[PDB]
Amino acid sequence: EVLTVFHAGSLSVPFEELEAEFEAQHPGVDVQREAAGSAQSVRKITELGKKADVLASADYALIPSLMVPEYADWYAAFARNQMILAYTNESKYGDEINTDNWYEILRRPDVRYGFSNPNDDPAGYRSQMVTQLAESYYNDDMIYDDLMLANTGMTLTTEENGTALIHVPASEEISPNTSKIMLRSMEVELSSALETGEIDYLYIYRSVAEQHGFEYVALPPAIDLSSLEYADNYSKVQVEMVNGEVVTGSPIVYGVTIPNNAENSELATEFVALLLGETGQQIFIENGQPPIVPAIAEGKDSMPEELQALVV
Repeated sequence: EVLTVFHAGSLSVPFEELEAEFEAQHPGVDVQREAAGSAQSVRKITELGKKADVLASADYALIPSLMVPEYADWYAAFARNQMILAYTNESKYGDEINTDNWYEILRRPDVRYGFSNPNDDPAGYRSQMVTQLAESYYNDDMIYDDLMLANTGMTLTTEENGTALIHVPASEEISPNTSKIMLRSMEVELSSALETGEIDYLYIYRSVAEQHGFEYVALPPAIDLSSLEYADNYSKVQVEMVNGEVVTGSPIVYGVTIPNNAENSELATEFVALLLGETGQQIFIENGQPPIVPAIAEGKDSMPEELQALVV
Protein backbone atom coordinates (compact mmCIF):
# COMPACT_ATOMS: atom_id res chain seq x y z
CA GLU A 1 0.00 0.00 0.00
CA VAL A 2 0.90 3.69 -0.35
CA LEU A 3 1.41 6.53 2.14
CA THR A 4 1.36 10.03 0.64
CA VAL A 5 3.29 12.61 2.67
CA PHE A 6 3.45 16.33 1.83
CA HIS A 7 6.22 18.04 3.79
CA ALA A 8 8.20 21.28 3.89
CA GLY A 9 11.56 21.07 2.09
CA SER A 10 13.47 21.67 5.34
CA LEU A 11 11.93 18.45 6.71
CA SER A 12 13.54 16.37 3.95
CA VAL A 13 16.47 14.76 5.82
CA PRO A 14 14.48 13.72 8.93
CA PHE A 15 11.50 12.56 6.83
CA GLU A 16 13.87 10.51 4.67
CA GLU A 17 15.03 8.73 7.84
CA LEU A 18 11.41 8.30 8.94
CA GLU A 19 10.47 6.82 5.55
CA ALA A 20 13.30 4.26 5.82
CA GLU A 21 12.41 3.21 9.38
CA PHE A 22 8.65 3.08 8.66
CA GLU A 23 9.15 0.89 5.57
CA ALA A 24 11.52 -1.33 7.59
CA GLN A 25 8.76 -1.79 10.19
CA HIS A 26 6.02 -2.11 7.55
CA PRO A 27 7.20 -4.35 4.64
CA GLY A 28 4.41 -3.79 2.08
CA VAL A 29 4.21 -0.01 2.55
CA ASP A 30 5.44 2.47 -0.08
CA VAL A 31 6.02 5.91 1.46
CA GLN A 32 5.73 8.59 -1.23
CA ARG A 33 7.01 11.97 -0.01
CA GLU A 34 6.53 15.26 -1.82
CA ALA A 35 8.83 18.08 -0.73
CA ALA A 36 7.83 21.73 -1.27
CA GLY A 37 7.45 25.04 0.59
CA SER A 38 5.08 24.83 3.57
CA ALA A 39 2.35 27.08 2.14
CA GLN A 40 2.64 25.30 -1.23
CA SER A 41 2.33 21.90 0.50
CA VAL A 42 -0.86 23.09 2.25
CA ARG A 43 -2.32 24.64 -0.93
CA LYS A 44 -2.05 21.25 -2.68
CA ILE A 45 -4.73 20.01 -0.27
CA THR A 46 -6.76 23.21 0.29
CA GLU A 47 -6.80 24.55 -3.30
CA LEU A 48 -5.53 21.96 -5.78
CA GLY A 49 -7.70 19.07 -4.54
CA LYS A 50 -4.76 16.71 -3.97
CA LYS A 51 -4.99 13.94 -1.37
CA ALA A 52 -2.28 13.42 1.25
CA ASP A 53 -2.16 11.15 4.29
CA VAL A 54 0.31 13.37 6.18
CA LEU A 55 0.89 17.13 5.96
CA ALA A 56 3.93 18.62 7.71
CA SER A 57 4.50 22.40 7.72
CA ALA A 58 7.59 24.42 8.71
CA ASP A 59 5.13 26.91 10.16
CA TYR A 60 2.58 25.07 12.31
CA ALA A 61 0.25 28.10 12.22
CA LEU A 62 -0.50 27.48 8.53
CA ILE A 63 -2.57 24.44 9.57
CA PRO A 64 -5.18 26.27 11.71
CA SER A 65 -5.01 29.29 9.37
CA LEU A 66 -5.69 27.39 6.12
CA MET A 67 -6.84 23.81 6.88
CA VAL A 68 -9.03 24.01 10.01
CA PRO A 69 -11.85 23.03 10.05
CA GLU A 70 -12.51 21.85 6.47
CA TYR A 71 -9.30 19.88 5.85
CA ALA A 72 -8.05 19.31 9.42
CA ASP A 73 -9.64 18.54 12.81
CA TRP A 74 -6.39 18.73 14.77
CA TYR A 75 -2.70 19.58 14.54
CA ALA A 76 0.44 19.03 16.58
CA ALA A 77 3.46 21.27 17.03
CA PHE A 78 6.26 18.69 17.16
CA ALA A 79 9.68 20.27 16.55
CA ARG A 80 11.43 23.60 16.04
CA ASN A 81 14.32 25.38 14.42
CA GLN A 82 16.57 27.83 16.22
CA MET A 83 18.65 30.78 15.09
CA ILE A 84 22.33 30.35 15.91
CA LEU A 85 25.60 32.07 15.04
CA ALA A 86 27.72 29.65 13.01
CA TYR A 87 31.51 29.65 12.75
CA THR A 88 34.53 27.45 12.05
CA ASN A 89 38.09 26.89 13.29
CA GLU A 90 39.09 29.62 10.78
CA SER A 91 36.84 32.27 12.33
CA LYS A 92 38.44 35.23 14.10
CA TYR A 93 38.07 34.93 17.90
CA GLY A 94 36.18 31.62 17.60
CA ASP A 95 38.01 30.40 20.71
CA GLU A 96 36.63 33.37 22.70
CA ILE A 97 33.05 33.44 21.47
CA ASN A 98 30.08 32.30 23.58
CA THR A 99 26.41 32.99 24.38
CA ASP A 100 27.36 35.88 26.69
CA ASN A 101 29.70 37.78 24.34
CA TRP A 102 28.87 36.96 20.70
CA TYR A 103 27.73 40.50 19.84
CA GLU A 104 30.89 41.97 21.40
CA ILE A 105 32.95 39.77 19.04
CA LEU A 106 30.82 40.98 16.10
CA ARG A 107 31.45 44.60 17.17
CA ARG A 108 35.19 44.18 16.57
CA PRO A 109 36.16 46.01 13.33
CA ASP A 110 38.14 43.06 11.91
CA VAL A 111 35.23 40.59 12.26
CA ARG A 112 32.95 39.99 9.27
CA TYR A 113 29.49 38.39 9.54
CA GLY A 114 27.03 37.09 6.97
CA PHE A 115 23.25 36.97 6.78
CA SER A 116 20.63 36.36 4.11
CA ASN A 117 18.65 38.97 2.19
CA PRO A 118 15.96 40.22 4.62
CA ASN A 119 13.53 41.09 1.80
CA ASP A 120 13.50 37.59 0.31
CA ASP A 121 14.65 35.04 2.89
CA PRO A 122 13.04 34.43 6.31
CA ALA A 123 16.52 33.59 7.66
CA GLY A 124 17.49 37.11 6.53
CA TYR A 125 14.83 39.08 8.37
CA ARG A 126 15.24 36.69 11.32
CA SER A 127 18.91 37.68 11.59
CA GLN A 128 17.70 41.25 12.17
CA MET A 129 15.01 40.20 14.65
CA VAL A 130 17.42 38.17 16.79
CA THR A 131 19.96 41.01 16.85
CA GLN A 132 17.33 43.57 17.90
CA LEU A 133 15.84 41.30 20.59
CA ALA A 134 19.36 40.85 22.00
CA GLU A 135 19.25 44.46 23.27
CA SER A 136 16.63 43.87 25.98
CA TYR A 137 18.14 40.50 26.93
CA TYR A 138 21.72 41.78 27.39
CA ASN A 139 20.70 45.29 28.56
CA ASP A 140 22.64 46.91 25.71
CA ASP A 141 20.70 49.41 23.57
CA MET A 142 23.40 49.75 20.89
CA ILE A 143 23.74 46.16 19.59
CA TYR A 144 21.42 46.63 16.60
CA ASP A 145 22.78 50.13 15.89
CA ASP A 146 26.45 49.07 16.01
CA LEU A 147 26.01 45.87 14.00
CA MET A 148 23.21 46.67 11.54
CA LEU A 149 22.20 50.37 11.41
CA ALA A 150 25.82 51.57 11.17
CA ASN A 151 26.62 49.11 8.37
CA THR A 152 23.46 49.02 6.21
CA GLY A 153 20.61 51.08 4.75
CA MET A 154 18.16 49.38 7.11
CA THR A 155 16.51 51.73 9.63
CA LEU A 156 14.58 51.38 12.90
CA THR A 157 11.56 53.15 14.38
CA THR A 158 9.66 52.62 17.62
CA GLU A 159 5.93 52.03 17.14
CA GLU A 160 3.34 53.69 19.40
CA ASN A 161 2.93 50.37 21.28
CA GLY A 162 6.65 49.87 22.05
CA THR A 163 7.34 47.42 19.22
CA ALA A 164 10.63 47.89 17.36
CA LEU A 165 10.08 48.28 13.62
CA ILE A 166 12.98 47.47 11.30
CA HIS A 167 12.67 49.00 7.82
CA VAL A 168 14.30 47.21 4.88
CA PRO A 169 14.80 49.34 1.74
CA ALA A 170 15.06 47.99 -1.82
CA SER A 171 17.61 45.14 -1.89
CA GLU A 172 19.94 47.26 -4.05
CA GLU A 173 19.64 50.04 -1.41
CA ILE A 174 20.64 47.93 1.62
CA SER A 175 24.23 48.57 0.46
CA PRO A 176 26.09 46.84 3.32
CA ASN A 177 29.54 47.85 4.51
CA THR A 178 31.34 44.83 3.01
CA SER A 179 34.20 45.04 5.52
CA LYS A 180 31.60 44.13 8.15
CA ILE A 181 28.85 42.28 6.28
CA MET A 182 28.29 39.73 3.55
CA LEU A 183 24.70 39.81 2.37
CA ARG A 184 23.45 37.24 -0.16
CA SER A 185 20.18 36.06 -1.66
CA MET A 186 21.41 32.49 -2.03
CA GLU A 187 22.28 31.01 1.37
CA VAL A 188 24.74 28.53 -0.16
CA GLU A 189 26.97 31.51 -1.06
CA LEU A 190 27.11 32.41 2.64
CA SER A 191 27.80 28.87 3.87
CA SER A 192 30.56 28.56 1.23
CA ALA A 193 32.01 31.88 2.43
CA LEU A 194 32.06 30.65 6.04
CA GLU A 195 33.74 27.40 4.97
CA THR A 196 36.56 29.30 3.21
CA GLY A 197 36.93 31.88 6.01
CA GLU A 198 35.69 34.77 3.84
CA ILE A 199 33.31 35.49 6.71
CA ASP A 200 33.84 34.78 10.40
CA TYR A 201 30.24 34.38 11.58
CA LEU A 202 26.96 33.47 9.96
CA TYR A 203 23.35 33.90 11.08
CA ILE A 204 21.66 30.61 10.09
CA TYR A 205 19.42 27.88 11.51
CA ARG A 206 20.96 25.19 13.72
CA SER A 207 19.86 22.52 11.21
CA VAL A 208 21.93 24.17 8.46
CA ALA A 209 24.98 24.58 10.73
CA GLU A 210 24.84 20.90 11.75
CA GLN A 211 24.41 19.75 8.13
CA HIS A 212 27.57 21.67 7.15
CA GLY A 213 29.49 20.60 10.27
CA PHE A 214 29.83 24.21 11.43
CA GLU A 215 30.45 25.15 15.03
CA TYR A 216 27.89 27.52 16.51
CA VAL A 217 26.96 29.77 19.39
CA ALA A 218 23.63 28.78 20.91
CA LEU A 219 21.56 31.90 21.55
CA PRO A 220 19.16 32.48 24.46
CA PRO A 221 15.64 31.09 23.83
CA ALA A 222 14.32 34.57 24.70
CA ILE A 223 15.79 35.84 21.41
CA ASP A 224 16.52 32.84 19.14
CA LEU A 225 12.94 32.37 17.83
CA SER A 226 12.89 28.68 18.82
CA SER A 227 10.38 28.57 21.66
CA LEU A 228 6.57 28.74 21.78
CA GLU A 229 6.87 29.94 25.38
CA TYR A 230 8.71 33.12 24.32
CA ALA A 231 6.23 34.12 21.58
CA ASP A 232 5.31 37.34 23.44
CA ASN A 233 8.97 38.38 23.58
CA TYR A 234 9.59 37.60 19.89
CA SER A 235 6.61 39.76 18.87
CA LYS A 236 8.37 42.87 20.26
CA VAL A 237 10.19 43.17 16.92
CA GLN A 238 8.76 43.55 13.42
CA VAL A 239 10.42 43.88 10.01
CA GLU A 240 8.97 45.92 7.15
CA MET A 241 10.24 44.68 3.78
CA VAL A 242 10.54 46.88 0.66
CA ASN A 243 7.12 45.79 -0.69
CA GLY A 244 5.33 47.03 2.45
CA GLU A 245 4.71 43.57 3.91
CA VAL A 246 5.44 43.39 7.64
CA VAL A 247 6.61 40.24 9.44
CA THR A 248 6.60 39.71 13.21
CA GLY A 249 9.11 37.83 15.38
CA SER A 250 7.56 34.45 16.16
CA PRO A 251 8.51 30.85 17.03
CA ILE A 252 9.91 28.71 14.21
CA VAL A 253 7.81 25.67 15.00
CA TYR A 254 6.90 22.67 12.85
CA GLY A 255 3.34 21.32 12.66
CA VAL A 256 1.75 18.06 11.52
CA THR A 257 -1.75 16.80 10.75
CA ILE A 258 -3.55 13.98 9.01
CA PRO A 259 -5.93 15.68 6.53
CA ASN A 260 -9.68 15.02 6.87
CA ASN A 261 -9.65 13.56 3.33
CA ALA A 262 -6.64 11.22 3.75
CA GLU A 263 -7.03 8.05 1.65
CA ASN A 264 -5.17 5.89 4.17
CA SER A 265 -5.80 7.51 7.55
CA GLU A 266 -5.01 4.34 9.51
CA LEU A 267 -1.53 4.05 8.00
CA ALA A 268 -1.05 7.81 8.46
CA THR A 269 -1.72 7.35 12.19
CA GLU A 270 1.11 4.82 12.44
CA PHE A 271 3.53 7.13 10.57
CA VAL A 272 2.72 10.14 12.77
CA ALA A 273 3.08 7.90 15.84
CA LEU A 274 6.62 7.09 14.65
CA LEU A 275 7.29 10.81 14.08
CA LEU A 276 6.00 11.92 17.50
CA GLY A 277 7.48 8.93 19.35
CA GLU A 278 11.01 8.24 20.59
CA THR A 279 12.28 7.26 17.11
CA GLY A 280 11.13 10.50 15.46
CA GLN A 281 12.35 12.54 18.43
CA GLN A 282 15.93 11.25 18.13
CA ILE A 283 15.88 11.70 14.34
CA PHE A 284 14.95 15.36 14.79
CA ILE A 285 17.54 15.90 17.55
CA GLU A 286 20.17 14.45 15.18
CA ASN A 287 19.21 16.94 12.43
CA GLY A 288 19.42 20.03 14.67
CA GLN A 289 15.65 20.49 14.79
CA PRO A 290 14.88 19.87 18.51
CA PRO A 291 11.58 18.04 19.10
CA ILE A 292 8.84 19.39 21.35
CA VAL A 293 8.24 16.55 23.82
CA PRO A 294 5.49 15.73 24.33
CA ALA A 295 4.19 17.40 21.17
CA ILE A 296 1.65 20.15 21.75
CA ALA A 297 -1.72 19.48 20.09
CA GLU A 298 -4.84 21.45 19.28
CA GLY A 299 -7.96 19.32 18.81
CA LYS A 300 -6.52 16.48 20.91
CA ASP A 301 -9.94 14.93 21.59
CA SER A 302 -10.46 14.56 17.82
CA MET A 303 -7.11 12.75 17.36
CA PRO A 304 -6.65 8.98 16.98
CA GLU A 305 -6.22 7.27 20.38
CA GLU A 306 -2.67 6.22 19.48
CA LEU A 307 -1.66 9.83 18.81
CA GLN A 308 -3.39 11.23 21.91
CA ALA A 309 -0.83 9.27 23.98
CA LEU A 310 2.00 11.22 22.31
CA VAL A 311 0.73 14.78 22.88
CA VAL A 312 0.32 17.00 25.98
